[PDB]
Amino acid sequence: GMYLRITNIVESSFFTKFIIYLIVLNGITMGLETSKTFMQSFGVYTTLFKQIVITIFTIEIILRIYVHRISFFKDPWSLFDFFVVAISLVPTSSGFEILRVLRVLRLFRLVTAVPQMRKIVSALISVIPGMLSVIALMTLFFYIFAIMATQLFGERFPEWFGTLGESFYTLFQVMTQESWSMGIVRPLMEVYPYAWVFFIPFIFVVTFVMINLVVAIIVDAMAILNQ
Amino acid sequence: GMYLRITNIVESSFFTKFIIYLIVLNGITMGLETSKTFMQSFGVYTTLFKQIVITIFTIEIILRIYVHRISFFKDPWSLFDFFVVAISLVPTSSGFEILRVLRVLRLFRLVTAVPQMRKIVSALISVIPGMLSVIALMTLFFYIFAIMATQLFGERFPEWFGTLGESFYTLFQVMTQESWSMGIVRPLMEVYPYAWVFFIPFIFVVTFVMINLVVAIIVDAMAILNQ
Amino acid sequence: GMYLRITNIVESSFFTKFIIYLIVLNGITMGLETSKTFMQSFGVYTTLFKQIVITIFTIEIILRIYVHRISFFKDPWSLFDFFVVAISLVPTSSGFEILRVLRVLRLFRLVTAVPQMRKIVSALISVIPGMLSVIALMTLFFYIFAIMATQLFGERFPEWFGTLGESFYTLFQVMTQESWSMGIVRPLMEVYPYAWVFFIPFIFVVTFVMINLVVAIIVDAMAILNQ
Amino acid sequence: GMYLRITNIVESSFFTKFIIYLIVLNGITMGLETSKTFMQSFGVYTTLFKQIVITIFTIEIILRIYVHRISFFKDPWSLFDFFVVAISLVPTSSGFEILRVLRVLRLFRLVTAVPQMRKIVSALISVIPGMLSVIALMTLFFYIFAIMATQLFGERFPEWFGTLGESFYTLFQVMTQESWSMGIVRPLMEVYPYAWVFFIPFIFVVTFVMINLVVAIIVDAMAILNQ
Ligand SMILES: CCCCCCCCCCCCCC(=O)OC[C@H](COP(=O)(O)OCC[N+](C)(C)C)OC(=O)CCCCCCCCCCCCC
Ligand SMILES: CCCCCCCCCCCCCC(=O)OC[C@H](COP(=O)(O)OCC[N+](C)(C)C)OC(=O)CCCCCCCCCCCCC
Ligand SMILES: CCCCCCCCCCCCCC(=O)OC[C@H](COP(=O)(O)OCC[N+](C)(C)C)OC(=O)CCCCCCCCCCCCC
Ligand SMILES: CCCCCCCCCCCCCC(=O)OC[C@H](COP(=O)(O)OCC[N+](C)(C)C)OC(=O)CCCCCCCCCCCCC
Ligand SMILES: CCCCCCCCCCCCCC(=O)OC[C@H](COP(=O)(O)OCC[N+](C)(C)C)OC(=O)CCCCCCCCCCCCC
Ligand SMILES: CCCCCCCCCCCCCC(=O)OC[C@H](COP(=O)(O)OCC[N+](C)(C)C)OC(=O)CCCCCCCCCCCCC
Ligand SMILES: CCCCCCCCCCCCCC(=O)OC[C@H](COP(=O)(O)OCC[N+](C)(C)C)OC(=O)CCCCCCCCCCCCC
Ligand SMILES: CCCCCCCCCCCCCC(=O)OC[C@H](COP(=O)(O)OCC[N+](C)(C)C)OC(=O)CCCCCCCCCCCCC
Ligand SMILES: CCCCCCCCCCCCO[C@@H]1O[C@H](CO)[C@@H](O[C@H]2O[C@H](CO)[C@@H](O)[C@H](O)[C@H]2O)[C@H](O)[C@H]1O
Ligand SMILES: CCCCCCCCCCCCO[C@@H]1O[C@H](CO)[C@@H](O[C@H]2O[C@H](CO)[C@@H](O)[C@H](O)[C@H]2O)[C@H](O)[C@H]1O
Ligand SMILES: [Ca+2]
Ligand SMILES: [Ca+2]
Ligand SMILES: [Ca+2]
Ligand SMILES: [Ca+2]
Ligand SMILES: [Ca+2]
Repeated sequence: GMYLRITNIVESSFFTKFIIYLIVLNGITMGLETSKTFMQSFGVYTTLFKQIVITIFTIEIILRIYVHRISFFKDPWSLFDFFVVAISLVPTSSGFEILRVLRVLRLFRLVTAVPQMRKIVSALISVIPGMLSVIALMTLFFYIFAIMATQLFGERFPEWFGTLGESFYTLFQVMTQESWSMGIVRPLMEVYPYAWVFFIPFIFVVTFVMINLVVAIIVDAMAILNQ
Repeated sequence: GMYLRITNIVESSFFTKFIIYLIVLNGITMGLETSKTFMQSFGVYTTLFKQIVITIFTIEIILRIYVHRISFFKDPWSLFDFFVVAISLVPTSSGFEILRVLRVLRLFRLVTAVPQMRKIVSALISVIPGMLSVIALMTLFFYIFAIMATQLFGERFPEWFGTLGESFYTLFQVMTQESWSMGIVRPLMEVYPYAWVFFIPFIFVVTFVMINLVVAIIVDAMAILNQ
Repeated sequence: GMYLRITNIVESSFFTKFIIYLIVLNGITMGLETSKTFMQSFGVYTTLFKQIVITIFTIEIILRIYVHRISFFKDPWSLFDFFVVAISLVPTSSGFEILRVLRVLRLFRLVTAVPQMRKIVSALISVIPGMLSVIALMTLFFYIFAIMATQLFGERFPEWFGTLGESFYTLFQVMTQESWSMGIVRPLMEVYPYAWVFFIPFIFVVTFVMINLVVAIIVDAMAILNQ
Repeated sequence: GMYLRITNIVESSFFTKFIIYLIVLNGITMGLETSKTFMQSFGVYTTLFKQIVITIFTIEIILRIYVHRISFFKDPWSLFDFFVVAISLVPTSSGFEILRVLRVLRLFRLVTAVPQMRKIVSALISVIPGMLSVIALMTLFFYIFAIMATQLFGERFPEWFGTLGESFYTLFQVMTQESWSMGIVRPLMEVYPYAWVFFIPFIFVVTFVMINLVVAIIVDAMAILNQ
C-alpha cells in the first residue's frame, strides 16, 4: 500500500520506545493501586489512565497484526503480547477476580519489548530442553512416592498424605527440605517409628538427581565454549 | 527352534510398546485406587484389571527369560524388571502391607522399558562410582559424630541423641541444616551452653565436604568433554 | 615542592602499614566497647583512643587528598576511605544513633588498605556486571508477584501480603525457601486452598533463574581460562 | 642395626593391615558401648579389649617413632596418629569427661592408615589454601555485622544479639538461612520495623560471597585439567 508508512512507523524505534514508556507508566500505576489511600485520593485519574493505555495497546496490537499477519501468530513474543492484551481487554466485571489479578502479567510486555530482556529470557528457555529427560524421570519418581506415601500415611495423617495431591505437596516440601523433619518426619515417627526409611532415601535420591541436573545445565553451557 | 518367531516377537517393537501401554494404564489405575470414592464405584473393574495385567507381565517375563536365559539374570534392567514382577506376584493377603506398598515400584518398569529413561538413569548411576571415596569418608565422619553426640547429649536429650541411631538422624538433620539451631542447638544450649563447639564445626566440615563432592561430580563430567 | 618528601612518606610502606596497625587496634577497641563491664572499667582510655585515632585518620586523609588531589575523588577505594572517615567525623551526639552504628564500617578500611583484600573485593565486583540482565529480569518478576500476591492475600492476610512491601518481603522469604510452606503457604490454604498455584510456580521460576545465574557466573569465569 | 627387621616389619603390609583391623574392631566396640544394656552384659570384655588395643597402639607408635624419628614429628598423618594415641593414653578418670568424648577421634586413624582415605582427605585440604582470601574477607564481614547487630538489637533482644558472641551465632544462623525470618527478623520487626535493612543486605552479601567462593573452588579444580 500508507502500508509502507505504517510499517515504517510500527517498525520505527519511537513506536516501540513509546509503548515501553507506556508499559513503565502502567507498572507504576499498578503499583500505586494497591494503596487504599492513594485509591481514595486519585482513584479516578489512574482508572482513566488504565483505560487510555489499554486502548493504545489494543490499537498497537491491531497495527502489529496488520503489518505482518502470518508471523504475528507464529511468533512467541508477539503471541504472548497479544494474549496479555486480550486478557485485560475483557472488562474487570465481565470476568472473575482472578482475571483482574492476571492483568498484572501485562508488565511482562516489558520483557517482550526490551531486547536485552528478550535475549536473557530466551537464554533460559534455551536451557530448558536438555532438562526434559530428568524432569520426566523425576515426575515419575514423585508420582510413585506420592502414591506410596498416601497409602502409607494418609489415614493417621490425612492432613499431609490423605490424598494423592496432598502427598505430592508434602513430598515437594520435603524435597525443598523445608521443615522436613521437625515438621513432617518426626511427628510421623510419633506413630510410625520407621518413617525415616521412606523419607531419608527419598531425600537422598531427590537431592542427588537435583545436583546432577544442575551439573548437566553447566556442561551443556560449557560445551558451546570449548568448541 | 517358532523360537525365531517368539524371539522376533519379544524383540519386536510392538511387544515392548504394548507392555509400555500396559505400564501406563496400570500407573493410572494405581493412582485412582487411592480415591476411596472411586474405590466404592469401580473397585472391581480396577482389581480385575490389576489381575489381568499381572498375568500379562508374568507371561511376558517368562518369554523374556526363555529367549535369552543367560543374559536375563546378568542384566540389571531385566533383573529389576523380574524382581518387581515377582514382588507383586505374591498375593496381597499372602504378604505384609509393606509388600502392597512396594507393588507401586512396578511403575519404574516404565524407566526400564523407555530407552531415553534408561539412558538418563544409567547416566546417574555412572556418576556414582567416583563419589565412593567421599561417601566412605563422610559415613565414617557421621559415625564418629553420632558416637560423640550420643555420649554428650543423650541423657539430658534422649529424644534426639539418646541412641546411636537417634544421633545419626539428628546429625543428618543438622547436615541438611533444617531447624539446626532454633530446633536443636539452641534448646541444647539452654542446658549445655558450649554445644555450638560441637555443631558449628560439624556444619562447616559437612558443608565443605558436600561442596567438594559436587565440584568433583562437575570436573568428572567436564574431563570427558575437554578430551 | 617537601612535596616530594610528603609524597615519599604517604606512598611509603610504613605510613600505610601504620594506619593498618591503627585500623586493627581500632577494630579490637570497637569489639571491646560492646562489653558493658569493660566499659565501666576502661571506658575512658578507649574513648580517648578513638579520638586520637580519628584525628590521625583525618590528617592521613588530608595528606592523601593533597598528594594526588584529582585521583583521590576519582578512585573508589580512597573515595570510600574518605566517606567512612567523614561519617565518623560527625560527633556522636551531632548525629542520630544510626550514625554511631555506621561508624563500625570504618573497619572495612582494612579491606581498602590490604592489597590481597583489594584484589578479592574487586574480583567480586568484577563478577557483578554480567548479572545485571538476570537481576533486572528478577526484580521485575518480584514486582509482578508482589503486586498479584498483595491483591490476592493482603486482606485475609494483612500481616504478610497486606502491603506491596510486605509482599516483597514474604516473597523474598519464600524465595530463600525459609518456612515457605508450614509458615506461609499452608496457613494461607486454611482459607484459600489453591494458594499453591501461586507459590509452587513462583518457587520453580525463582529457583531455575537462580541456578542459571550461578551457572552464568561459572561460565564467565571459565571463558577467561580456556582462552 | 634387627633394625632392618623392625623396619621391614613396620613398613610391612601386614603390620598396617593388622592395626587397620584393630581400628575397625575398636570402632565397633565404641559403637556398642553406647548401648546401656550391652554395657550391663559385656561391659568387662569390651573395656579389657579397649585396654589391650590401647597398649598395642602405643607400642605401635613407639616402633613407628623409632624407625624414622625425624620424619614422624614432621609428618601430618603420623603427627595426628600420635596425638590421638596420646589423648586416649591419659586414663579416663585422669581427665575431664570431654577427654573421653575426644577418644572417639581415634577412629580417624582409619583415615590415616587407609591410603584411598589419605588421598581424598589431602585433596580437600589442598582445596583449602585458595579459599583464604575470601575466608578472611568474610570473617571481617561477620565481625563488623556482629558488632553493629549487637549495638543495634542486643538490649531489646539480649537472647540473640546481647553479646558479640551471641550476635556472631545469630548472624551465622541467618547466613545458613535457618529460620532467618519467622525466627529472627520478623520478631525483631515487632519492635524495630526497619530491621530488614540490616538483614536483607546481609543475606545478599553473604550469599553472593558464598556462591563466588564455590565457583572459585571449581575453576581452581578445572585449570589443572585444561592444562
Ligand atoms: C521494579 C521494582 C522497582 C522497585 C519497586 C518499589 C516497590 C516499593 C514498595 C514499598 C511501598 C509500600 C510501603 C508502604 O508503607 O506503603 C503503604 C501503601 C499501602 O498502605 P496505605 O494504603 O498507604 O495505608 C492505608 C491506611 N488506611 C487503611 C488506614 C486507610 O503501599 C504503597 O504506598 C505503595 C507505594 C507504591 C510503590 C510503587 C513503586 C513502583 C516502582 C517502579 C516499578 C516500575 C517498573 C515497570
Ligand atoms: C517441562 C517444564 C518444567 C515443568 C516441570 C514441573 C513438573 C511438575 C509436575 C506436577 C504434577 C503434579 C500436579 C498435581 O498432581 O497436583 C496435585 C496438588 C494439588 O492438590 P489438591 O488436591 O488440588 O488440593 C486441594 C485440597 N483439597 C482437595 C483438600 C480441598 O498440587 C501439588 O502438590 C504440586 C506440588 C509440586 C509437585 C512437584 C512434582 C515433581 C516435579 C519435579 C520437578 C523437577 C525437579 C527436579
Ligand atoms: C506422572 C505424573 C502425572 C501427573 C499426576 C497427576 C496427579 C493428580 C493428583 C490430584 C488428585 C487428588 C485431588 C483430589 O481432591 O482427589 C480426591 C481423591 C481422593 O479423595 P476422594 O476419595 O475423592 O474423597 C473421599 C470422600 N469421602 C471420604 C467422604 C468418601 O484423589 C483422587 O481423586 C485421585 C485422582 C487420580 C489421579 C490419577 C492421575 C494419574 C496421572 C497419570 C500418571 C501415569 C504415569 C504412568
Ligand atoms: C554408595 C551409595 C550411596 C549411599 C550412601 C549413604 C550412606 C548412608 C549411611 C547410613 C548408615 C547409618 C544407618 C543407621 O545406622 O541407622 C540408624 C537410624 C535408625 O534409627 P532407629 O534407632 O532404628 O529408630 C528406632 C527408634 N526407636 C529405637 C526409639 C524405637 O537411621 C538414620 O539415622 C539414618 C539417617 C541418615 C544417615 C546418613 C549418614 C551419613 C551418610 C553420608 C552420605 C554422604 C553425603 C555426602
Ligand atoms: C575478625 C574476627 C576475629 C575473631 C573475633 C572474636 C570475637 C569474640 C567474641 C566473644 C566475646 C563475647 C563472649 C562473652 O561472654 O563476653 C561478654 C562481653 C559482654 O558481656 P559483659 O559486658 O562481660 O557482661 C555484663 C555483665 N553485667 C551486665 C551484669 C554487668 O562480651 C565481650 O567480652 C567482648 C570481648 C571482646 C572480643 C574482641 C575480639 C576482637 C577480635 C579481633 C578482631 C580485630 C580485627 C580488626
Ligand atoms: C545490582 C546490584 C545487586 C542488587 C540487586 C537487588 C535488588 C533488590 C530489589 C529490591 C526492590 C524492592 C525494595 C522495596 O520495594 O522495599 C519494600 C520492603 C520494605 O517494607 P516496608 O513497607 O518499608 O516496611 C514497613 C512496615 N510498615 C509499613 C508496616 C510499618 O523491603 C523488602 O521487602 C525487600 C525484600 C527483598 C526484595 C528482593 C526483591 C527481588 C530482588 C531480586 C534479586 C536477584 C536474585 C536473583
Ligand atoms: C561406619 C558406619 C557403619 C554403619 C553404622 C551403623 C550404626 C547403627 C546404629 C543403630 C543402633 C541403635 C538402634 C537401637 O535401637 O539400639 C539400642 C541401643 C541403645 O539402647 P539400649 O541400650 O539397647 O536400651 C536400653 C534400655 N534400658 C534403658 C531400659 C535398659 O543402641 C545400640 O544397640 C547400638 C548398636 C551398635 C551399632 C554398632 C554399629 C557399628 C557399625 C560398624 C562401624 C565400624 C567402622 C569402623
Ligand atoms: C581457614 C580454615 C577455615 C576456618 C574458617 C572459619 C572462621 C570462623 C571464625 C569464627 C570467629 C568467631 C569465634 C567467636 O568469636 O566465638 C563467639 C561465639 C561464642 O559464644 P559465647 O559468648 O562463648 O557463648 C556463651 C554464652 N554465654 C556467655 C551467655 C554463657 O561462637 C560463634 O558464634 C561462632 C559462630 C560461627 C561464626 C562464623 C563466623 C564467620 C566465618 C566465615 C566462614 C567463611 C564462610 C564463607
Ligand atoms: C543414591 C544417592 C547417593 C547419595 C549421595 C548423594 C548426596 C546426598 C547428600 C545428602 C543430601 C542432603 O543435602 C543437604 O542439602 C543442604 C542444602 O542446604 C546442603 O547444604 C549445602 O550448602 C552449600 C550452599 O548451597 C552447597 O553448595 C552444598 O552442596 C551443601 O553443602 C547440605 O550440606 C546437604 O547435606
Ligand atoms: C550485592 C550482591 C548482588 C545480589 C545478587 C546475589 C544473588 C543473591 C540471591 C539472593 C539470595 C537468596 O538465596 C536463596 O538461597 C536459596 C537456598 O535454598 C536458593 O535456593 C537454591 O536452590 C538450588 C538448590 O540448591 C540452588 O542450586 C540455587 O542456586 C538456588 O535457587 C534460593 O533460590 C536463593 O534465592
Ligand atoms: Ca533449601
Ligand atoms: Ca537446606
Ligand atoms: Ca532451610
Ligand atoms: Ca535455603
Ligand atoms: Ca540452607
